[PDB]
Amino acid sequence: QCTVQVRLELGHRAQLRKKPTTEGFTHDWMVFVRGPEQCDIQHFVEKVVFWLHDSFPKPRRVCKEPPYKVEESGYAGFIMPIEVHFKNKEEPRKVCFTYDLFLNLEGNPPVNHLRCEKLTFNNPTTEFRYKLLRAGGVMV
Ligand SMILES: CC(=O)NCCCC[C@H](N)C(=O)O
Repeated sequence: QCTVQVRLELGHRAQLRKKPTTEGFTHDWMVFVRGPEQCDIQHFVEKVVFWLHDSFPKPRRVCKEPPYKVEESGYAGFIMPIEVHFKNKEEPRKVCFTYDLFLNLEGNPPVNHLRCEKLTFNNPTTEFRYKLLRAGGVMV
């Protein structure tokens, strides 16, 4: 018996483009998944999948190594499914978040937002428990 907690940070940045794109997109934005300072989530994250709006081509964006991030231009915010796939052999294999990707509108300063997620793994296998603790996971 034991439980291991690890921390994830999902976030995004958005600002007006000085010059809109050829499509006339108003904003540059960037969405990421990272660990807190001095934590290496690569130890237990196999890959992160960023499910972009259907407008963007190849909207399935995969980061298999850090940095787990996507940079694009846009005209409006949307709901971005983000899938964090674990280096786990048993369940759960992944965790899904629906990320609120919103833009700074009507001359508000740039957007720079962070969403902190705590994952609780009950009775992980030996192999996966090492990866969690190597990433800076803590037993409770
Ligand atoms: C590039 C860009 O801005 N794409 C559109 C994103 C918003 C789509 C719409 N508001 C929706 O939520 O489906």
